[PDB]
Amino acid sequence: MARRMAGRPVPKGNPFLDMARELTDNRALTLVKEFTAPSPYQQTETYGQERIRALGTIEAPRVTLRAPFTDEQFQGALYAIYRHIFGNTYVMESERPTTAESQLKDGRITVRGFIKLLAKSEVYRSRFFQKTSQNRFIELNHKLLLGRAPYDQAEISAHLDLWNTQGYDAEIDSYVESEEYLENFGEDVIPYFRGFKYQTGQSAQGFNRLLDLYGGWAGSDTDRNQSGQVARLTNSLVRPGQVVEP
Amino acid sequence: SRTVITEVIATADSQGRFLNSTELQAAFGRFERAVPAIEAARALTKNQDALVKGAVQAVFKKFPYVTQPGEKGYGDSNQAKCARDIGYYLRFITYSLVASGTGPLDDYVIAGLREVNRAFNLNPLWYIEALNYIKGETGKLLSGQSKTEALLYIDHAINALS
Amino acid sequence: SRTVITEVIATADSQGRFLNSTELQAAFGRFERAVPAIEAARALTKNQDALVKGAVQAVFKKFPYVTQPGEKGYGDSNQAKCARDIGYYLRFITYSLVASGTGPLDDYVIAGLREVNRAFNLNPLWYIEALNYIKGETGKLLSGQSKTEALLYIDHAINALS
Amino acid sequence: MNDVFTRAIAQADLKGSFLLESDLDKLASFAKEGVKRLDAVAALTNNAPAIISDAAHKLFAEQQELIQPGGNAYPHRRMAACLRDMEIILRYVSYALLAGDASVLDDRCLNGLRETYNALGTPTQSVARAVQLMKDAAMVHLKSTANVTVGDCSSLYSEAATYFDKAAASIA
Amino acid sequence: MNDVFTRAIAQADLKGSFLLESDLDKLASFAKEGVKRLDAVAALTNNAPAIISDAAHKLFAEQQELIQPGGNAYPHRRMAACLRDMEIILRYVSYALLAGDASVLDDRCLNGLRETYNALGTPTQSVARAVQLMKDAAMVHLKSTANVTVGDCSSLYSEAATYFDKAAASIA
Amino acid sequence: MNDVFTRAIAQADLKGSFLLESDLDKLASFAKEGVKRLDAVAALTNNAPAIISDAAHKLFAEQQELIQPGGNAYPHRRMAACLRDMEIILRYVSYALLAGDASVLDDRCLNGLRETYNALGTPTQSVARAVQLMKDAAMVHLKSTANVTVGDCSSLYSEAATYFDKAAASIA
Ligand SMILES: CCC1=C(C)/C(=C/C2=NC(=C\c3[nH]c(/C=C4\NC(=O)[C@H](C)[C@H]4CC)c(C)c3CCC(=O)O)/C(CCC(=O)O)=C2C)NC1=O
Ligand SMILES: CCC1=C(C)/C(=C/C2=NC(=C\c3[nH]c(/C=C4\NC(=O)[C@H](C)[C@H]4CC)c(C)c3CCC(=O)O)/C(CCC(=O)O)=C2C)NC1=O
Ligand SMILES: CCC1=C(C)/C(=C/C2=NC(=C\c3[nH]c(/C=C4\NC(=O)[C@H](C)[C@H]4CC)c(C)c3CCC(=O)O)/C(CCC(=O)O)=C2C)NC1=O
Ligand SMILES: CCC1=C(C)/C(=C/C2=NC(=C\c3[nH]c(/C=C4\NC(=O)[C@H](C)[C@H]4CC)c(C)c3CCC(=O)O)/C(CCC(=O)O)=C2C)NC1=O
Ligand SMILES: CCC1=C(C)/C(=C/C2=NC(=C\c3[nH]c(/C=C4\NC(=O)[C@H](C)[C@H]4CC)c(C)c3CCC(=O)O)/C(CCC(=O)O)=C2C)NC1=O
Ligand SMILES: CCC1=C(C)/C(=C/C2=NC(=C\c3[nH]c(/C=C4\NC(=O)[C@H](C)[C@H]4CC)c(C)c3CCC(=O)O)/C(CCC(=O)O)=C2C)NC1=O
Ligand SMILES: CCC1=C(C)/C(=C/C2=NC(=C\c3[nH]c(/C=C4\NC(=O)[C@H](C)[C@H]4CC)c(C)c3CCC(=O)O)/C(CCC(=O)O)=C2C)NC1=O
Ligand SMILES: CCC1=C(C)/C(=C/C2=NC(=C\c3[nH]c(/C=C4\NC(=O)[C@H](C)[C@H]4CC)c(C)c3CCC(=O)O)/C(CCC(=O)O)=C2C)NC1=O
Ligand SMILES: CCC1=C(C)/C(=C/C2=NC(=C\c3[nH]c(/C=C4\NC(=O)[C@H](C)[C@H]4CC)c(C)c3CCC(=O)O)/C(CCC(=O)O)=C2C)NC1=O
Ligand SMILES: CCC1=C(C)/C(=C/C2=NC(=C\c3[nH]c(/C=C4\NC(=O)[C@H](C)[C@H]4CC)c(C)c3CCC(=O)O)/C(CCC(=O)O)=C2C)NC1=O
Repeated sequence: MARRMAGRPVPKGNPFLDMARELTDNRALTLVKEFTAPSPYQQTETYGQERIRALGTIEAPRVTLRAPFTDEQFQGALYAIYRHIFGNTYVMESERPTTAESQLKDGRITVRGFIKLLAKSEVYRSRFFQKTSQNRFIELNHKLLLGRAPYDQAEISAHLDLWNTQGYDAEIDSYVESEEYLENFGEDVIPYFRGFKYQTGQSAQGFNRLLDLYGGWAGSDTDRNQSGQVARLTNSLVRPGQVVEP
Repeated sequence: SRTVITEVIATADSQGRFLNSTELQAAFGRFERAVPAIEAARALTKNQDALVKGAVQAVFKKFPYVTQPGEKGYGDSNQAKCARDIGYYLRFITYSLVASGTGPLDDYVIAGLREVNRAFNLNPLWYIEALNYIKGETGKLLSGQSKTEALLYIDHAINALS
Repeated sequence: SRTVITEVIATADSQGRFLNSTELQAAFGRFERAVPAIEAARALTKNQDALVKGAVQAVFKKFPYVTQPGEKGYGDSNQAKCARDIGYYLRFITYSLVASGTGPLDDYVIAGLREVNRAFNLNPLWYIEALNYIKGETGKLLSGQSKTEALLYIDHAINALS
Repeated sequence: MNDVFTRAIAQADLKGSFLLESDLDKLASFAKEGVKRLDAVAALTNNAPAIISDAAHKLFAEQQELIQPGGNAYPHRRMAACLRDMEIILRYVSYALLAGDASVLDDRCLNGLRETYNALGTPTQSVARAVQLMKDAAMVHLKSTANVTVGDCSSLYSEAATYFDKAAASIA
Repeated sequence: MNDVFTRAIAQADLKGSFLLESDLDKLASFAKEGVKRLDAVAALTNNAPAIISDAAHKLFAEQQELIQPGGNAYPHRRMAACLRDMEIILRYVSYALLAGDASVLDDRCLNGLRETYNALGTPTQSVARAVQLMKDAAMVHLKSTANVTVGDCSSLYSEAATYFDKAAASIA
Repeated sequence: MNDVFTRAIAQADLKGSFLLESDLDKLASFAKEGVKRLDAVAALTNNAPAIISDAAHKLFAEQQELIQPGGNAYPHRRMAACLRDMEIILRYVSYALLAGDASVLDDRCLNGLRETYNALGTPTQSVARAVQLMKDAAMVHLKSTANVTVGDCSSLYSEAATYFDKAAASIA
């Protein structure tokens, strides 16, 4: 009598019984269990950066040098600058300019002016200009003074014509006095590789091109290679998508 | 991440030097209170379900309308998803305790928090209330230094929400 | 402020050459559509009280809790400054309509919107529903192209709130 | 980049001749019916947060794989990156809709996405599915006769559909 | 970069869980031998010039072709480069010894070193030999019971050794 | 930027002598009181958002022209900057409280703040009153004996009051 008091009989053999047990029995707790389950393609917080070579360069803190500095942040900012601008190439103690550092320490020039002086220095020339074609020089200038790769071929054309008509000093000034450097780094921030995180206005390719330029935390823009500092992005810029064989 | 050890290593590397006495003194302090931090992590891990469930009930208690039908908080899906979010926050508080720094919070929760909230119309005040509740309970759970260090990470999260 | 003609002078002064055909053309189009914008602003200038009070009652009826005691919608001064805020949004939309450019809006409301909403605990949902109600009444009061140009600056203000 | 006028001009110049009266007619028709194009572009721009919200909701409901711990959209920083990518692609479809040519999209936008996402390990299939979801969530905003003068715009719907399809097929 | 703590945190997170009790036991241990770890790191740091000089002397006594004209350490420029590379590698080994995790080596020190040395024509065999000589020199200063309260620390010697072998195998 | 220990060091260098036992005892006292000092700065940083919101409410209650059009804070971004600058001065005061030296705030910014607030035409006495209200709201939070082992901290309250007084007077 009590069993019949439960309700009218329901026909047996329903194939949806397991679905009912899942949708009915403790839905919230079960749902938490599936929500917090690990994903079968396991990716850490920094799986993408470690999959690139460039995690050490993103985790690196931004270094700034404001005029009232005492001693040691200066000695660190000099290391950071000579590491970035010269592209992780060794700068022997003779090559390091003392006059520019004294100017920076006094404060007559900001960090941006010091970057300009180093870019016009003879080390920067002898490494990146004098031994390389104009394409490689423009790539290196973008990578070192802007932190980004070139976005398109019109940049190469414009900078090559600017050089051919006005010289190396104007070519360098077009990078440092550009609005992009001033907005991104300004007067007092050391340049850094900012192309790894999406920078407003970039093409899709700028990321791949910066990856091609990077070459790891150990690598550098040496020019002492067996090759002799060839240009990397010659065909990725004018044939951005396709590939051609001779 | 930004531990004590990792931040020290980064600041010594950016200057291209070895670790001098200040760095090792900071690392010694970090290793020295690793024990209260690990003990607070052990407590906040053991008393997991109680903390999460009480926090969810506190969110509803201070936010009545959220439970009302036809909107954000109603539905067992949103209920379980709230529980998952609070489990995330507590998980990263204990991660920060273990890592003696705000590395895990800043990497997972804190960075990208506000854009994602505004995109999903999640209110920060709900999570602030849940973390205030967790603050209240972990006040009881923990005594001495573990109490203070936990509370540091909780209100760091609360401030980032604010 | 960055109005269409102000954009013209700004985007001209950066580089060497004068104002070519494109800039004259843009200024030309702005000079036509300005007069309809002027009459639309006038039509929007007659109905301050109706618009503001309708929007206030709409946002209050959508959110019953803010009215209830213990919430920041409660109060005489609170509701008075609700009205003042909605009047501010209305006058700045009017300014944008007059200038035919989003300059006044970006200058006077949108700049620093997030940080102040953060610090004073305001919720953008209230203002966004107020702007939706204002959209509704501009649907009836204004017709045709004037309606379109008014709605475009309005839903620009919505896009700013969201 | 190239709108439709610039594209037709380039094709004329490559043949080294003036523009035919037929292409003049095509461009005249495009200019006459570009007011509808302005309306469609405005419809995408004002309603962009809604489209991204809907596409994200349906994508992560459809795929718990993305938001589970260890997933590719999990850590709450990769999540902002996901929503940002959706923003960028919908922005570029709006550009290629106002212009009239897919050159904006496939040049300034999506030469390098496949291998960017491959370098980051993210699933490109999920990105294509996100773009398709954006398309579906956008057309409903794009057909609305509310507060817009009534007319026929099926060509613009096909255009927006083909731009979204191009983006999705390239990313995939 | 990961210390041991952040590595364990990442492992826990990928499993979508809190940290287990065995993991917290291990991390409590690691923080309990942290003072011995600090002495090992400080003995690497203080004795860095001596280690570099010892390794250089023995390396160039061994491999005399490095300093013949035409060898790949001949002028002062590339000799200074030798000394700089060795100092950097010891720096990163001491960094990883402080952290307890070899993630800094892979992240920064050895990220592209093989490519640099193959491009430069540097004999990676000789660089690995330099690193091994550096390991032999360093252990002498590590095992110096002078000025530190005696105890067992063989775990730290093994850790430092495996860091040196990691770098040497990455280069060679 | 300088702390009290380095003030003793610098004056010792200037007079050319070794640090005297009197100043050394002073430094030992400061170092043992640093436990309370850390809790003071921690309270400041912990309660900073509540403190700044509180003082903003009190200021906008006592001073009203910052609401009216033509008032300095009436444009929206301008009072956003009001809140931001209040937060900055609180952060610098926390720095000074941790250091024990007032110059880390004064020499850092107050030199330029005077001329900036003179040129901008802002009511600078209002900024001084803002500093005073900031001090009061921080004083309210610093006397929170809950959550902390009870001790003697009147000197810390005096230090905070004097730091804020000097900040305001330099503003004033
Ligand atoms: C454009 C040409 C040029 C000049 C004129 C020049 C002088 C000069 N001397 C400086 C500091 C200094 N200069 C001196 C030298 C003077 N004090 C001693 O009493 C000596 C008797 C006397 C030298 C004859 C000293 C001791 C300092 C150190 C002050 C400090 O570090 O703050 C500084 C600022 C810091 C720096 O150089 O990094 C400059 C710019 N530098 C230049 O590039
Ligand atoms: C500093 C040393 C250096 C040189 C000289 C150099 C050559 C050079 N020629 C270029 C284009 C060009 N080069 C040519 C020349 C060819 N056209 C005709 O067929 C002729 C047979 C032939 C010239 C005799 C033309 C027409 C272009 C433009 C092609 C284009 O814009 O797509 C470009 C890239 C885009 C540009 O300049 O606008 C480079 C970099 N690269 C270097 O690094
Ligand atoms: C790394 C750590 C992490 C956090 C913090 C995080 C927050 C987060 N919460 C989400 C869902 C959500 N979260 C909430 C909020 C909760 N539900 C209500 O019951 C409560 C009132 C409230 C909490 C107090 C809601 C309502 C949703 C669903 C919203 C929607 O579907 O539109 C989502 C979207 C994913 C999905 O659709 O399931 C994220 C990204 N995600 C993360 O990976
Ligand atoms: C430049 C133009 C401008 C804007 C946009 C603005 C927003 C604004 N509204 C405020 C006050 C407020 N505003 C509101 C109104 C909102 N809360 C209620 O829920 C309503 C539904 C809703 C109205 C739509 C309330 C309740 C306050 C009280 C907070 C306080 O005490 O200041 C405040 C705090 C300072 C003050 O006005 O006294 C700001 C900054 N202020 C400006 O000067
Ligand atoms: C201007 C044209 C342009 C586009 C479109 C573009 C996309 C783009 N998205 C990125 C990151 C990302 N994008 C995503 C989103 C994906 N993950 C999930 O599968 C989602 C379903 C899916 C979104 C549809 C994620 C998760 C990341 C971070 C990857 C990581 O950190 O591991 C990155 C790397 C930079 C960064 O980490 O922020 C780029 C370059 N970049 C551009 O310059
Ligand atoms: C400031 C920016 C700006 C916009 C946005 C703009 C749109 C615009 N849409 C118009 C009418 C129109 N708008 C549309 C488009 C509609 N066809 C369908 O119904 C859809 C709902 C929708 C597009 C999918 C059509 C078809 C017309 C009438 C043209 C005709 O059919 O002959 C007109 C002519 C007069 C009017 O009715 O307002 C303008 C100026 N003008 C501007 O200056
Ligand atoms: C992650 C930190 C880091 C590392 C590890 C590093 C290695 C490194 N070594 C270099 C040069 C060099 N490295 C060596 C090292 C070896 N050659 C062997 O014979 C000896 C074992 C030893 C000689 C000292 C040498 C000889 C050079 C000079 C190559 C040359 O200038 O031709 C260069 C750049 C070449 C240039 O200046 O253009 C790099 C990047 N760089 C870094 O930023
Ligand atoms: C300022 C930076 C700083 C350093 C350097 C530091 C080291 C340090 N070494 C210690 C003792 C010790 N240090 C060592 C390690 C040494 N034992 C030898 O046999 C090994 C060759 C060598 C390991 C490489 C050992 C075994 C102890 C005894 C206590 C213990 O085992 O934990 C102690 C505990 C005090 C004691 O019991 O004497 C400290 C704090 N602390 C700091 O704050
Ligand atoms: C990091 C150290 C630092 C400080 C402290 C600082 C003060 C400062 N506040 C400014 C703007 C401002 N500051 C205020 C705040 C004042 N007005 C009144 O309402 C309030 C009583 C009071 C709030 C404390 C206002 C209203 C402005 C807007 C003035 C303008 O933009 O023209 C400006 C002009 C440019 C700018 O920085 O945005 C400076 C230099 N600047 C700095 O770089
Ligand atoms: C994790 C970061 C960290 C903090 C915050 C820290 C401060 C700190 N405060 C402590 C106790 C204390 N804390 C305070 C300060 C409080 N006492 C009240 O009276 C005041 C209202 C209030 C001042 C804000 C005092 C006075 C002591 C006891 C020290 C004494 O004997 O005077 C202790 C020892 C615990 C104990 O005595 O049982 C520490 C380590 N150390 C750290 O590593």
